[PDB]
Order: sequence, then C-alpha cells, then structure tokens
Amino acid sequence: SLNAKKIRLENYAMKMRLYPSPTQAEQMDKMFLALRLAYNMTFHEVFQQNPAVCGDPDEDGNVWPSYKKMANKTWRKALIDQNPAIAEAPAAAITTNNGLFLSNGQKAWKTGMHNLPANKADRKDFRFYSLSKPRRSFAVQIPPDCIIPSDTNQKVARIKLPKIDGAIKARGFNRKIWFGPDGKHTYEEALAAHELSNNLTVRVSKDTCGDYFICITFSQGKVKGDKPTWEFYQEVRVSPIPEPIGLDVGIKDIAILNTGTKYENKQFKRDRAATLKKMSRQLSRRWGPANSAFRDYNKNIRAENRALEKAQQDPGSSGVGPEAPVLKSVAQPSRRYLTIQKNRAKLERKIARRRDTYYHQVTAEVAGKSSLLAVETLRVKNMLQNHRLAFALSDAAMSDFISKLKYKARRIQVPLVINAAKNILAIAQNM
DNA sequence: GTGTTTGAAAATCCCG
DNA sequence: CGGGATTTTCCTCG
RNA sequence: GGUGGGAGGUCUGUCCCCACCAUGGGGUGCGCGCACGUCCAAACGACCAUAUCAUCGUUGCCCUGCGACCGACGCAGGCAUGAUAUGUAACCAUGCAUUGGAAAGUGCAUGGAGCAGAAGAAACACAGUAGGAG
Repeated sequence: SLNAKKIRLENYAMKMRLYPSPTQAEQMDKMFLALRLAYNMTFHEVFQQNPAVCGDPDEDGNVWPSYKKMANKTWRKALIDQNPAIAEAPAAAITTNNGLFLSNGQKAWKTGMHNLPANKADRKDFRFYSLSKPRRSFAVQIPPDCIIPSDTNQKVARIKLPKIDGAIKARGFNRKIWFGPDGKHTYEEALAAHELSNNLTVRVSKDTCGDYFICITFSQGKVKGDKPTWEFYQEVRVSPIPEPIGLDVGIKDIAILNTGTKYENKQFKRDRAATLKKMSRQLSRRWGPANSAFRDYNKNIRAENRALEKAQQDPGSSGVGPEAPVLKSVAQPSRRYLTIQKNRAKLERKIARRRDTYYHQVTAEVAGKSSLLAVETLRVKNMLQNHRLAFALSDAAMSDFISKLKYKARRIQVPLVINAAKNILAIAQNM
C-alpha cells in the first residue's frame, strides 16, 4: 500500500544549503575569484600558441591545448607567481579531473569552439568568465570524515571545506538514501564500517541570490562484473498496483492521464508577471546597470580614463609628476538599485523553485502509478509545429519536465517511449 | 533546449 | 617534529 | 477577515514576524437583525523620515496672485500625486563591547529551529540576460 522501495543508484548529488560565517563566505568568494582568474588567464594564453599551455604541433602545424600542461604544478606555480590572489583556491579545484581545466575548460573547447586548434579559431566566439557569467563554483575532494551529520536533528550536518576552518553548517541531508551492501546503514553506520569512498567530490556554488549550496556527489567507482565499487541506495514510493499510463499534454493542463486524473499547469510566470514587469521597468530607471544611462556613463568614463592614462604615459613620458591622472572610481550600483535587483532575483528564483517542485510532485505521482509511459516526444521542438501550444509553452518550460520524467521513470526502471491519451498508449503497446 | 559527466593513491608541508 | 591536511598525479583529445 | 513578503533545504496551509485594504456594496431567504454560499472594493518586493527633481499643461488641483487676449494664454506660487538617491525590516536563546540609572536597541561571535500533506540528480557547456580582457 504505497510502500517505499529502496533501489540502487548509479549517481547522486545531495543538494544542501550552507550557513557559513561571514568569514567563511568571504573565503569562498575569494576562491571563486581565484578560479575565474585562473580560467581567464589560461584561456587567454591558449590563443597565443604558448607551448606551456598548448600541446605538440601536428605535421601541418595544427596545435590543440593539451590540458595536462594546465593541471601540472608548474603552470600553477607560474600563475601564482604572476598574481597572488589565484593561490587563494585549492589546487584540487584546478588540477583534479573534476576541476577547472580538466572538466570545465575541456567541455568548453569541445563544444563551444567545436574542437578546433587555437591557430584556426577566434577569441570573440569563446566565452570567458566575467560579470555576465561569474564563476560561482568550485569542486574539491574531501573524505567522509569531513561530513558529520548532527545526531539531534535529522536534517542538519556540519561540513568542513579545505582552507576554511569552522565546519560550515548544512541543512537538507536527504536521509532517504542508504549506503551499504543492501542499504541497511545510515551515513554514520556506513562511514564507521568503511563502506564509503575515501575521497568524495563536493561542489560549493553560490546562486544568483546571496546563498550557498553544496553538492556531495556519490558515484560508484567501477562496474567490474556486477558489483559496484561503492553501493548506495534510495527509498522511493510507488503505487501498490501500478497500471499502464498514457501521457497527453494539453493547453490548460501540464499533463492529462488516461486514468482520469489531471494537473492544471499553474504557470507561475503570468500570475507574477505584473510584479516582474514592474520590477523590470523599475531598475530600468535606477542608477544601476540595465539602465542605458549608467551603462553608457560607465563605458564613457572608462574611455576617457584610458585616453587620459595614454596621454599621461607616452606624451608626458611619466617622468615624475606629469599633470595629474585622476582615477576616482569606475562607478558602483546604488543601494536602492541593489535591493530591487536582489528582490527581482529572489522572485525569479521563487518562480523557478515553485515550477521545479510542482514538476517533481507531478512526475513522482505519475511515475509510481505507471508501468509503461506513453509520451509523444522527448523534444519540445517536435511539438511546436501546430504552434497552438506556443503561448503556454513560452512559460511552461517542459525541458525540465521531460528531464524529470526521464530520470524518475528510469530509477524504478519504468520503460518510456483522454481519448487521445488512450490512443497513444494503445499505439505504444502495439509497437 | 539539447547534450555530457560524476576519483584513487602518493609525494610533499605544517602547527600543538 | 610527525601524522594529518593540502597538493599532485595520474589517462585519453581530431 | 484578506494581500504581499522574511528565516526555518523545496511546494501548499499553519506556527513567529514586517508593511498594507476592508470594515463597503449589492442579487435573494428567514425572523432592523441573522444570513446559507458567494460576485465586485481594495491592499502586489516594504514603511517611515532626509534632498533633489518631474515638465510638451505638465505631475492633478487650488488658481495664492499678477499681466495682456477674447472661453483661452503667459509669469511668479503652494500642496498632493510619481521617481531617483541616504539612513533605516522582518523566528528563538547565550556571551562580549557600546549606547541606556532602567526599559530596550546597535555591532560582532555564535548556537537552535518546526507543525500537518507532497516530493528532493546535481553541475557544466553552448544560440540568449548581451559584454567582460588578459
């Protein structure tokens, strides 16, 4: 009767929220800045055909950036020689297989630039790290002993991060996953019995709003024979008697089930669209960015600053005191702009969070009841041909819905492929 | 939106 | 001053 | 009684707290009152204070007056609207410094955080939010 079922998992990522002291948050911010500086400097040196960053030339002269020269200690030593602020980040966040270069840079150069040599690709198309896409993440390796769940509370744990002392407090410890040969151990029981990986990857991320999250990735090592190197389970709830379900997507409903139940697509954007438009037109007039009277002002004053520096340097010879080059500042957004910016970010975060949780609820309720799903297509680009759904689908981001259905129908191993829904289910059964 | 991934073991550095 | 904490090193990239 | 929100990992209601609207109208039943259920009325990312400004009749009115034309115009004014900045916000307990004879705040270190029902795979990369430079 709707009993929870423990099933084996190949990968997992506990998403908790850190509650660090201001010093701890400052240190992690410095670590993020160090990572972004490393990325930017390395991927500016990649375009110069530097042998220390770029690999061995081919017989034609084609040179690719070999990342082994980026994970070696010599490159990091040279980097920390060039600037000291890069040393404020752990070398594991850079030199490891889940670090800055071997994981992020490799994917960036294999997807964004389509895997092309630095002598045949431009700089404008490559995406750096800046205010538009800041590096709010670092991945390090910590043993399980650095994760000590609090005994009193079922959802509180203390996390110690490298270069930070204080054992940052964490909330959101999912106790619905069990470790061990058959998932009969808690976290402490598995750690004390030596059934956890001696090195575990954790990602510390800072979202758009001021907040911190941690992702403790649990991954089985090898797949030799049939026994995983590290075994962890998770209890999920399934309907006592599952029945085949044909899924049809309508206009006013996010999903229609052949059984009869319905879920009305809340579509939280429009219900909050007035507030979003009000805030947008608000900060469009404030003294922060996205105003066209602050962007232009900052860009201009930067231009005259550069021109004055040039005129002071070469024409004046920079002897002792030539003229007086004014520096001042490069402008900063005001507090009244900042509060509305933070509130706006909080509000899209709330909308996205509401949509994510609603889609999780719908997918969990439908996956357990269904033994064989009958969705039309895996891609939303194949359902906009009629264009009728476009108005609703503009806010109804069904990419997340499709992904959630995909990885919630596979853990129970449910295969994936009202009158219309019944016809679709019948066709799927026939095929 | 669409696609792809997810450590383990030594060599070296440093505070009660 | 020596065990533990941090740094490195592994492998494949046109 | 409603609306919006701040912290308790996420969603709904409740718990604690912050800022606002209502104490209205109507269509019908019963004996001016009670109203079975509603529909409209608001309140939508704070509120107060401080300066510095709307501008093509604006930013509405008072026209506070003045002047000329034949209801309309200009000049010198005032409030209220709106809109940009400075100080100021949102659960509980302890310690320190500082304001306070107190009552109670300020800043720091922290420490703790539900209740009922659902769930909880995260990150990165690329057409974009358009920029950042090395």
